[PDB]
Amino acid sequence: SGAIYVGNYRVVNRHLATHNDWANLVWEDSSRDLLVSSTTAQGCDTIARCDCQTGVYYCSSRRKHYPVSFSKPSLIFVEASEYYPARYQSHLMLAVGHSEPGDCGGILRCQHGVVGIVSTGGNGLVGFADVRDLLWLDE
Ligand SMILES: COc1cccc(Cl)c1NC(=O)N1CCC[C@H](C(N)=O)C1
Ligand SMILES: [Zn+2]
Repeated sequence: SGAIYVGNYRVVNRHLATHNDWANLVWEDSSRDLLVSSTTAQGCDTIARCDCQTGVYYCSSRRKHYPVSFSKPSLIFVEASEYYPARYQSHLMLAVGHSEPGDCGGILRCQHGVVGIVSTGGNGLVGFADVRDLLWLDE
C-alpha cells in the first residue's frame, strides 16, 4: 500500500484504488496501473522532473529503504494477476531489488523528489510506475 500526495492530488496504484478514489477521479490509466484522485487538503510530496536512473525505494515487506539502479520508462510484459489480464504495462521501470505483492505503493525517490511507485515485481526484481511525465500534478 502507499500513495503520493502532491497539491490537491493523491496518486495510487490503480489496482489498489478505493471507492473514495473512484468517486473523486481525476485520471486513470490501466496500461500504467495509475489512478489520481482529488483531495481537500494540500499534499506533503514534491515530484522529480529529471532523467535519474538511481534512487531509493521503500520496501514495506522489509520495513526498509533500498538503493536501486532502474531502467528508463518502457513497455514491459506483465503476467496475468487477479487484477489484470496478461498485457504490456507502459511507463514501467525495472530494477534488481526485493519486492512482494503488498509492496505496491512504496515510493521511489531520487535527489530531485518523487520518481514513482512500486507497481510490479518478482524473483529479485521490482518495477516502478513512473510519474515524472505527469507535469499537471504540479498545477
Ligand atoms: C510488487 O508486485 C509483486 C512482487 C512480487 C511478486 C509479484 Cl507476483 C508481484 N505482483 C505483481 O507484480 N502484480 C500483481 C499486482 C498488479 C501488478 C501489475 N501492475 O499488473 C502485477
Ligand atoms: Zn532525479
